[PDB]
Amino acid sequence: KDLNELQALIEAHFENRKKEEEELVSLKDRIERRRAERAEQQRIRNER
Amino acid sequence: SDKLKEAETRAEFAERSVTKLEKSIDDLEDELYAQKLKYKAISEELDHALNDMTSI
Repeated sequence: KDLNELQALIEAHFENRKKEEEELVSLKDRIERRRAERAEQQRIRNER
Repeated sequence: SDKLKEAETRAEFAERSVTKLEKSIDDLEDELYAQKLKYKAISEELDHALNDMTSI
Protein backbone atom coordinates (compact mmCIF):
# COMPACT_ATOMS: atom_id res chain seq x y z
CA LYS A 1 0.00 0.00 0.00
CA ASP A 2 3.02 2.27 0.44
CA LEU A 3 4.02 1.61 -3.17
CA ASN A 4 0.40 2.13 -4.22
CA GLU A 5 -0.02 5.49 -2.49
CA LEU A 6 3.45 6.57 -3.62
CA GLN A 7 2.85 5.75 -7.28
CA ALA A 8 -0.56 7.39 -6.91
CA LEU A 9 1.00 10.64 -5.68
CA ILE A 10 3.71 10.23 -8.32
CA GLU A 11 1.18 10.14 -11.14
CA ALA A 12 -0.68 12.91 -9.31
CA HIS A 13 2.21 15.37 -9.27
CA PHE A 14 2.92 14.14 -12.79
CA GLU A 15 -0.51 15.43 -13.79
CA ASN A 16 -0.14 18.62 -11.75
CA ARG A 17 3.25 19.60 -13.15
CA LYS A 18 1.86 18.57 -16.54
CA LYS A 19 -1.00 21.05 -16.25
CA GLU A 20 1.55 23.63 -15.11
CA GLU A 21 3.65 22.87 -18.19
CA GLU A 22 0.57 23.25 -20.40
CA GLU A 23 -0.12 26.61 -18.78
CA LEU A 24 3.50 27.62 -19.28
CA VAL A 25 3.36 26.53 -22.93
CA SER A 26 0.26 28.65 -23.46
CA LEU A 27 2.19 31.42 -21.73
CA LYS A 28 5.06 31.01 -24.20
CA ASP A 29 2.57 31.04 -27.07
CA ARG A 30 0.87 34.25 -25.98
CA ILE A 31 4.40 35.51 -25.32
CA GLU A 32 5.36 34.93 -28.94
CA ARG A 33 2.09 36.59 -29.90
CA ARG A 34 3.24 39.54 -27.82
CA ARG A 35 6.64 39.47 -29.52
CA ALA A 36 5.01 39.52 -32.95
CA GLU A 37 2.57 42.29 -32.07
CA ARG A 38 5.29 44.41 -30.49
CA ALA A 39 7.44 43.79 -33.56
CA GLU A 40 4.75 44.86 -36.00
CA GLN A 41 3.71 47.94 -34.03
CA GLN A 42 7.34 48.91 -33.43
CA ARG A 43 7.98 48.49 -37.15
CA ILE A 44 4.96 50.65 -37.99
CA ARG A 45 6.20 53.33 -35.61
CA ASN A 46 9.66 53.15 -37.19
CA GLU A 47 8.17 53.32 -40.69
CA ARG A 48 6.29 56.51 -39.86
CA SER B 1 18.27 76.49 -28.60
CA ASP B 2 20.36 74.96 -25.81
CA LYS B 3 17.25 73.42 -24.25
CA LEU B 4 16.14 71.98 -27.60
CA LYS B 5 19.52 70.35 -28.21
CA GLU B 6 19.49 68.85 -24.71
CA ALA B 7 16.01 67.41 -25.26
CA GLU B 8 16.92 65.96 -28.66
CA THR B 9 20.01 64.24 -27.25
CA ARG B 10 17.96 62.82 -24.37
CA ALA B 11 15.41 61.46 -26.85
CA GLU B 12 18.07 59.75 -28.97
CA PHE B 13 19.69 58.18 -25.90
CA ALA B 14 16.36 56.86 -24.61
CA GLU B 15 15.38 55.46 -28.01
CA ARG B 16 18.65 53.56 -28.37
CA SER B 17 18.26 52.23 -24.82
CA VAL B 18 14.74 51.00 -25.59
CA THR B 19 15.99 49.23 -28.73
CA LYS B 20 18.72 47.43 -26.80
CA LEU B 21 16.30 46.48 -24.01
CA GLU B 22 13.77 45.08 -26.47
CA LYS B 23 16.38 42.94 -28.20
CA SER B 24 17.73 41.67 -24.87
CA ILE B 25 14.30 40.76 -23.49
CA ASP B 26 13.46 38.88 -26.68
CA ASP B 27 16.72 36.93 -26.49
CA LEU B 28 16.16 36.03 -22.83
CA GLU B 29 12.62 34.89 -23.64
CA ASP B 30 14.09 32.64 -26.33
CA GLU B 31 16.52 31.16 -23.81
CA LEU B 32 13.72 30.52 -21.31
CA TYR B 33 11.69 28.84 -24.04
CA ALA B 34 14.63 26.57 -24.86
CA GLN B 35 15.16 25.55 -21.24
CA LYS B 36 11.43 24.88 -20.86
CA LEU B 37 11.66 22.70 -23.97
CA LYS B 38 14.48 20.67 -22.39
CA TYR B 39 12.53 20.32 -19.14
CA LYS B 40 9.43 19.17 -21.03
CA ALA B 41 11.46 16.63 -23.01
CA ILE B 42 12.96 15.03 -19.92
CA SER B 43 9.55 15.23 -18.22
CA GLU B 44 7.95 13.29 -21.08
CA GLU B 45 10.74 10.72 -20.84
CA LEU B 46 10.05 10.38 -17.11
CA ASP B 47 6.32 10.14 -17.83
CA HIS B 48 7.02 7.23 -20.17
CA ALA B 49 9.11 5.71 -17.39
CA LEU B 50 6.13 6.13 -15.05
CA ASN B 51 3.82 4.54 -17.61
CA ASP B 52 6.12 1.52 -17.72
CA MET B 53 6.44 1.54 -13.91
CA THR B 54 2.65 1.24 -13.75
CA SER B 55 3.40 -2.24 -15.10
CA ILE B 56 6.24 -2.50 -12.57
